[PDB]
Amino acid sequence: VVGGTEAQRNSWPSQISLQYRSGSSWAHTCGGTLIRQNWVMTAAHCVDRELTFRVVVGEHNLNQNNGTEQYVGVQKIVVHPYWNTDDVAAGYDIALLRLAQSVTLNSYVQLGVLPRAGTILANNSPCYITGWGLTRTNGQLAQTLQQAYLPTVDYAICSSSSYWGSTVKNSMVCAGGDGVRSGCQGDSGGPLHCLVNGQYAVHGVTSFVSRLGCNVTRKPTVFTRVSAYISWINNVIASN
Ligand SMILES: [Ca+2]
Repeated sequence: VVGGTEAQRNSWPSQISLQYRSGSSWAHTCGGTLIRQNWVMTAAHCVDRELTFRVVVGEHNLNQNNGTEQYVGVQKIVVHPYWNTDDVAAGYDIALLRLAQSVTLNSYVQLGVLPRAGTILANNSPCYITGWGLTRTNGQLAQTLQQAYLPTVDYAICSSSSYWGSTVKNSMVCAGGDGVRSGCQGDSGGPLHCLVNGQYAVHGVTSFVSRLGCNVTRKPTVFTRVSAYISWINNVIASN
């Protein structure tokens, strides 16, 4: 997250860290959202490599023991059947992960609230992006969970010429674009939390930023629109 601030330890309890095994060690690659005690929603492109992955819930500082984390392996990865690696601009950047074990819910580990199917937010709705991704374009990962206020840019404006044009589809949400705050590499897969009727719901799975950089004026961070996938999510979780 570029332009962010450190989140309080108990603010975003559905945020997870998706990590891969690197020799004898583990490294953070993406965020994700806990949606059942044994299912995590993340971006399909995060699990494109054939790596060994684990999920860390209750995580705050990637590099020190917080005393609140649970570490669990990944037993099954289900990516959307329509996901194309060579076209993130085509959409369907979403994947479900069932965990080898159910995690324990407490005030650092909670389920994310998903929107009702089809819900679209008003232009410039209040949302926060969270993650451990790069704190600058071509920078390095944050050690502590960051957050940043990222208001939505609706489909008509975000698919206009001056913003992303044709690169964005209506199965996506745009948020940000002020040139200061944004998602960045390592944030992919994580939540866009938006306040709707006094409740925060996870409306976006972070998908991509501009090839020019993370925080680029009029290139908002693009997210998979979770409310376009509610039937797919429920159908996967009911069958697996
Ligand atoms: Ca830690």
